[PDB]
Amino acid sequence: ETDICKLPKDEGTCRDFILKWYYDPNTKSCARFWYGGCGGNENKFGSQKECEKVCAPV
Repeated sequence: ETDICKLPKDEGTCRDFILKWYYDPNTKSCARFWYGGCGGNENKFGSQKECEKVCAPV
């Protein structure tokens, strides 16, 4: 599906931490990660449900 969903998990930098979700193409599912608030990429969603809608196969 879109190549944003295949970007690596990127915890980024800064210390304004928010728990986000990213799509893991190796499990074909979304997982949690901590984002520091700076320096991330777009494989980054506020909820598992939104990550799954955008990126999951099914």
